[PDB]
Amino acid sequence: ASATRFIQWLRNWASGRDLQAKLQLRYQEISKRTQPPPKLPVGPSHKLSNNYYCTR
Amino acid sequence: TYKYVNLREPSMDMKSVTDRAAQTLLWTELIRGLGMTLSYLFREPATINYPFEKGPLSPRFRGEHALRRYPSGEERCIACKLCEAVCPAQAITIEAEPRADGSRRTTRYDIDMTKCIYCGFCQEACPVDAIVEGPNFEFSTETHEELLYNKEKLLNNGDKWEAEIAANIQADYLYR
Amino acid sequence: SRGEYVVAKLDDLINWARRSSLWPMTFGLACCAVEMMHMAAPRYDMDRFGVVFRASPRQSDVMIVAGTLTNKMAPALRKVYDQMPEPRYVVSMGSCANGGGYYHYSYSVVRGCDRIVPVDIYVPGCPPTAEALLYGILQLQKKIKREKRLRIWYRR
Amino acid sequence: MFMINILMLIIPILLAVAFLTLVERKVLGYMQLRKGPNVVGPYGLLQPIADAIKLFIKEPLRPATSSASMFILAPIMALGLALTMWIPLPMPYPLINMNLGVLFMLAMSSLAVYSILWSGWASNSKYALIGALRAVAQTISYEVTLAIILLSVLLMSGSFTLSTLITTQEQMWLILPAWPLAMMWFISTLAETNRAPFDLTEGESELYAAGPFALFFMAEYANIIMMNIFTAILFLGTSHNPHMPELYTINFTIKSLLLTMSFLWIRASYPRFRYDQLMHLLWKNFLPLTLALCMWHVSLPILTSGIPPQT
Amino acid sequence: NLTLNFGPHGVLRLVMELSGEMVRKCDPHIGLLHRGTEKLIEYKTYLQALPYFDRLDYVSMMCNEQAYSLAVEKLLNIRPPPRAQWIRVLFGEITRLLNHIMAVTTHALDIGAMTPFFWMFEEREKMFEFYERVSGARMHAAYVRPGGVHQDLPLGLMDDIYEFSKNFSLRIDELEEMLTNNRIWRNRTVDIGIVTAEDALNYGFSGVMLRGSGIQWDLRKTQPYDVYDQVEFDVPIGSRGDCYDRYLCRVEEMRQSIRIISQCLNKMPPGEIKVDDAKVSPPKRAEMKTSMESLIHHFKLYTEGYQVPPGATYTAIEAPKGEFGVYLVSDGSSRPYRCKIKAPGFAHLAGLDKMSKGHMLADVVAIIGTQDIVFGEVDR
Amino acid sequence: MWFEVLPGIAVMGVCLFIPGMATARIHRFSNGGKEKRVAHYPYQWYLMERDRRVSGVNRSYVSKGLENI
Amino acid sequence: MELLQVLKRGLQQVSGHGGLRGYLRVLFRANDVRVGTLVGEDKYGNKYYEDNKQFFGRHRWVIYTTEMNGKNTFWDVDGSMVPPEWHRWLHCMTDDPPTVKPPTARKFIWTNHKFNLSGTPQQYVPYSTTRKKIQEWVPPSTPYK
Ligand SMILES: CCCCCCCCCCCCCCCCCC(=O)OC[C@H](COP(=O)(O)OCCN)OC(=O)CCCCCCCCCCCCCCCCC
Ligand SMILES: CCCCCCCCCCCCO[C@@H]1O[C@H](CO)[C@@H](O[C@H]2O[C@H](CO)[C@@H](O)[C@H](O)[C@H]2O)[C@H](O)[C@H]1O
Ligand SMILES: N=C(N)NC(=N)NCCc1ccc(I)c(Cl)c1
Ligand code: SF4
Ligand code: SF4
Ligand code: SF4
Repeated sequence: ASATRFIQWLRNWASGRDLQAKLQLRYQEISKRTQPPPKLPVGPSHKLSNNYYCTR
Repeated sequence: TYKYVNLREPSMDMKSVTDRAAQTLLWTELIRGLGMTLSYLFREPATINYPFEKGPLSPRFRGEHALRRYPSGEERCIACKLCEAVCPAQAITIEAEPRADGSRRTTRYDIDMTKCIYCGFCQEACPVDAIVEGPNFEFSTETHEELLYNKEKLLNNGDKWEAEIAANIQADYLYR
Repeated sequence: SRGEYVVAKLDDLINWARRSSLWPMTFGLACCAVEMMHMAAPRYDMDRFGVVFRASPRQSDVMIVAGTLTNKMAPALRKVYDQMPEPRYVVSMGSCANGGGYYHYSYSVVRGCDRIVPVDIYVPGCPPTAEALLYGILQLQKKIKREKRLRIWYRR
Repeated sequence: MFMINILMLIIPILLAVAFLTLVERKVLGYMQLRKGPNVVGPYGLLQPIADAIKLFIKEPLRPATSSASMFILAPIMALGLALTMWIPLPMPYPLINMNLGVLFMLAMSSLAVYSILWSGWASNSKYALIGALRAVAQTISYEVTLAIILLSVLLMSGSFTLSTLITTQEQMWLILPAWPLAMMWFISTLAETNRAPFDLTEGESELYAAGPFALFFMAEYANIIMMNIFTAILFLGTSHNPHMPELYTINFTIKSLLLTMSFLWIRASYPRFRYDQLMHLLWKNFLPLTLALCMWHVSLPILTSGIPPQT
Repeated sequence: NLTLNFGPHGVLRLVMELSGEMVRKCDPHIGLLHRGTEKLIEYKTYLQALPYFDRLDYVSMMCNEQAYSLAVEKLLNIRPPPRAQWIRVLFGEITRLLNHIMAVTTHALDIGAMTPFFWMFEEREKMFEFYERVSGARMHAAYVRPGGVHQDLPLGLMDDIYEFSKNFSLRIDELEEMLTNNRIWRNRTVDIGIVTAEDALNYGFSGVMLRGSGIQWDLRKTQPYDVYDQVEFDVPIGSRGDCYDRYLCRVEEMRQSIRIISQCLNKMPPGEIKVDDAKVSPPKRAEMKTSMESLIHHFKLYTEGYQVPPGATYTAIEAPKGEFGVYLVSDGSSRPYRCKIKAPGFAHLAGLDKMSKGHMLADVVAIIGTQDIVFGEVDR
Repeated sequence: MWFEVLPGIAVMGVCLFIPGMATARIHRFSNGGKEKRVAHYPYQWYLMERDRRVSGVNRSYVSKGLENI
Repeated sequence: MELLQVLKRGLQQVSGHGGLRGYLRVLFRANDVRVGTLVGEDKYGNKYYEDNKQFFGRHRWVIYTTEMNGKNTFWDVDGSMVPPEWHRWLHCMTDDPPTVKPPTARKFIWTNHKFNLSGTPQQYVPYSTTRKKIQEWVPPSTPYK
């Protein structure tokens, strides 16, 4: 991302692609390394009735 | 559904034949390959400056083992041997007896770090979060013997790394 | 005296050259070789440390044993070790090479490559991360920095 | 005063070879999205020194050779001849001003194949001998086109003197009238110096040590630089101002540096030829064209009335 | 006829008979990485044996886990929940990218084209991060298990996979610029190692070793698993049966893998990620620490393991290297009685002598590469 | 960044610059401040030998002009 | 031209490291003259920097202390010198440094971090932690045969 305008033009021309749109180095688009806590769902067998194991 | 990767007829008109002759004689496709390596020379490299910079890891990372305590300082391990039973490599060896105060505790807790496959099954099996794989991965040694951990080594690892281990557990335990 | 001082500086010079130009022969036996490749890959670029990507066994200073050493393979590994010109160092990488790892109880597996060759550095893990291996190579450099070959030579 | 001049050629040649190892590694690194040496000295500037010292204090493991004299002879011949190739080069003034300088370089370079052959004999192993013979066959094969291409160019220069190439290109680089020959000349130097995609000695043995290994390497990289200095003179002639010879030396050095970097560029860009395929590139492609262009370059000065002077 | 005791993943010993440049005989000597995996598995519970599969084709770790998990699930008569199935397809296709990058760039590196290895191995490093974020390990995740997967995706992972996928086809394009039209690359691969459709079938080939020769076969289409019948993609097919066509098939399969990944990101459903059956899958830690039933089942699942009803299954998947299967025999206990691992590279390498007929020594490197051989799975 | 390759190139370039620069200045030092005489042919050698005798100090690069007429 | 703007940025790294001596010190110790924001410093002397405009992986770094636990680390730096509280931040296992999110204090946690001690007198030596299992009969100390 720090390339000068000339150097960006030079490498875009040499490769033939708009490299700057799809840089292979990651910057701020990556997700935060601290995330809010999850709250995961429970499965279909989490019931208090009509749930006898011999039926599943 | 399928597609053909290499099923095409070259055009046999004069313009197309002369295009391929120019490619043969003027090396155009080879020059185009030179263009791509030239553009990489002027890209910023992906190298990081280790050991001053480090590769990114996550709280789930499976590294060096440690034995943990409760906030009071009591050991969490109660010698249930679930970890020893599950260990795919038979890397764990445990002996236990009643402690002088009647507590169920280990007298031996060994991990052969050269048998261990760093699979994390022990920390899944543990019912009290006593044995964990910590975040440390920089513990190479000069001798084989240094990698045969006894309980004192593993307790020292816990006291050494507990600050980071607790925070990592705090970040992932809701996924467990 | 100056004679001791000259020896101390020469040891520093030869140690600096040898740890600054560590050419590895990598025995890519199994999965641990993949993490060795990621250490040569752009993110870690071991070449930037003076560690060329792949040297020939006769131009090598360090053997990296990167994977399981089976019984069938053990003679070949020892033959390559014996052909290495000195000084030569061995890095054992991964549980398999360290002590047999997951296959420690197998009928066909050598229980640690240190039964076949002397080992300077043991890198733990299954596999060790590329960064962990790089830590081990840097640890080997520090070991070479501590050598005092010339100091011991002149006290003989 | 002349011995000073000899040393001021030999020592910079060896230093330039040392730091070409650094430059090759760093240029290859950045084309591979990495850095290359940057720890041993600032920007890796001490890396060549560490490598040189390491190699020379390394154990010189030489297996009991079938010929002690030929084991020693091969590196001496290789390095001795490599340095000799530099003494007629006009930069802009040659150390030795030879009337037949171009012919001297052709004759000396043809002797460099003996170091390959002798090192094969001394190895005391039929496998290495067979590898040597394959390398010799590649080298002599591409000597055919280099000589004929060189002859074709000299038909526009008029003499075998290397400094006359400077005069011939006062108005225009010879690469313009002779870019077809420059193309095949350039590829021939790659194959001549066993450079990728013609590095089949390294590839085939994949599929020497310490100082003696270092000496063969030094001779190889001296030849690589010299070949590219020759190419610049042959096709990219720099103008010489007799009152400011250092302007010639600056411009001519830049062209040689760039040509040498293009050797590293090419090594980073392509896969390797099979042995039979680089043999067909010579005998079935370059040689037919070189022969036809040799016929053309004999006729052209005669038919255009552009025959150069002898003196 | 000259004989060489070794010529040119692991370590191979090739005994070759030459006549000038031409290879007359090619006799691979394997077992240099035979570690008795199949025997060790007999001493493990089904869970304990799962990590052995990471270390077979140790470039395709999660695909190997999937094959074993499917086999155990079939014998157990249970099924993983839909979200686990989508995660398993998502990481199977990420794993295909990991394998195909290694397969193509080390194939190129072996014949001198060294640079694409570096470009694409920075993409491998980024996918190693996806592995590490779900499992805590970069390679041997042990993440796909019988009954589902070990843990749910951490928050934010799917966004980063999208960011990686959005840019990846350009990386393939740069790889193709170096190789696809390069005359040197074509000289090394075109009309090399031609295999006919009939010979490929009878020699036990699978995967790209079949499709390169025109056979229209892909287990994801014909015998689909977890949710492959719910995603759209094309099977690349060769026409010449040679190394160059197989190279093109692998490159196109990378593009189709991205196409599948794009669909998995969009159609990822909510729910649990392992079978809601605690006699097979361990309960959540919070339940294990509050409910008596959960603690008993946790204790038993991590000591004895679950019993598997007696029976035998041959289960196979379309792994990145071809058909990967296990013939798994249960005796009713919690440890497998027998586990034969069918590794596609075993049959492929057995066909090296056939494919190397009439070729030169340097072509053997190209043919070994086109087969994509990892001796972790060949030798087991 | 790519420009960190330049220091190695600069050292290489200076190393290749010295040979040509040294020869040029050594020739001027040893030939009275002029270019070293080129004698590829007998005629040129003959004139150079004649210059050596005409110089009076046995130096072909010491020139005598109208002052000797 | 931007060439001038690039050269100016090069010169500001010299003043950003406190003149030429400081610029050269980091060049030879760390092979990197980048200037970042000081996140904090640990009790051992390591300093932690960030620059979020760098690409992920190069956006955090540590300049190691020159002395730790009585060892000269001017040239001999090690990855194991990073204490656990900063280890989490440096490896991007978290977004917030210990200066904003301090770790939880415990009586038993090491107050003094130790780096890798292999190869030194402080190295770990394994041994069996269990007591003798069988007691031998001790014959009487007096004679009676
Ligand atoms: C008016 C009257 C005028 C009369 C004269 C007119 C003449 C002009 C028209 C003729 C043009 C002649 C071109 C001369 C160059 C040589 C051409 C050539 O040989 O190319 C063919 C060769 C092999 O071709 P291939 O694809 O294998 O198939 C042929 C076999 N069936 O393919 C190759 O050689 C490929 C090269 C392999 C090496 C690759 C590495 C080099 C790539 C980078 C090179 C950069 C360019 C070099 C510039 C050097 C500058 C000093
Ligand atoms: C370029 C100029 C550099 C000038 C530097 C001058 C330094 C002079 C001191 C040389 C020190 C060499 O150090 C020594 O090198 C030889 C290389 O064969 C090594 O090897 C030697 O010792 C080992 C046993 O130790 C032997 O098995 C081996 O056959 C022998 O060659 C030594 O292990 C190493 O201690
Ligand atoms: N091919 C590369 N450029 N790297 C590499 N392996 N270089 C070889 C290193 C070397 C050899 C001889 C000498 I003298 C010096 Cl100073 C350095
Ligand atoms: S990580 Fe796996 S192999 Fe290592 S001790 Fe724990 S259960 Fe055993
Ligand atoms: S570490 Fe945990 S699982 Fe292992 S014996 Fe102790 S309490 Fe049981
Ligand atoms: S130690 Fe682990 S990663 Fe390394 S070869 Fe053995 S099983 Fe594979």
